[PDB]
Amino acid sequence: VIFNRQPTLHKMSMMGHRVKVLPWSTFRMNLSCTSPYNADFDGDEMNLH
DNA sequence: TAACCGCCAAGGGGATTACTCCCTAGTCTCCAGGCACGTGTTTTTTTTTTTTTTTTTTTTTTTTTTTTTCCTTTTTTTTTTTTTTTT
Repeated sequence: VIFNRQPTLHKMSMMGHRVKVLPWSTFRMNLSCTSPYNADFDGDEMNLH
């Protein structure tokens, strides 16, 4: 799947990922994604395609 | 108080006559500046293209996501039906 955070300022702000199914209603990913996505986990809404 | 007149005295130079001489009047003859005709090269006028600043027009303003609220006409003129009064 395609994983994208807005605003996309550069090439590295949307990746491809492999789906792992987890019960809870949030998106779960590795911490090292926080630097290319410029994410802060403080209410960041983010898209999957 | 000396102008003016009368009287007298003295002298100076313009008029007159004659001789001379020399400069111009007149007449050829050659030739050259004075003048009639043509025109010019600067001067002004007009176009021509650019320049330079001012003014006007137009277009622009990071992305994604989630909730309400209000409104989505309105007065103003014309028409048409209804009701009341009169003979």
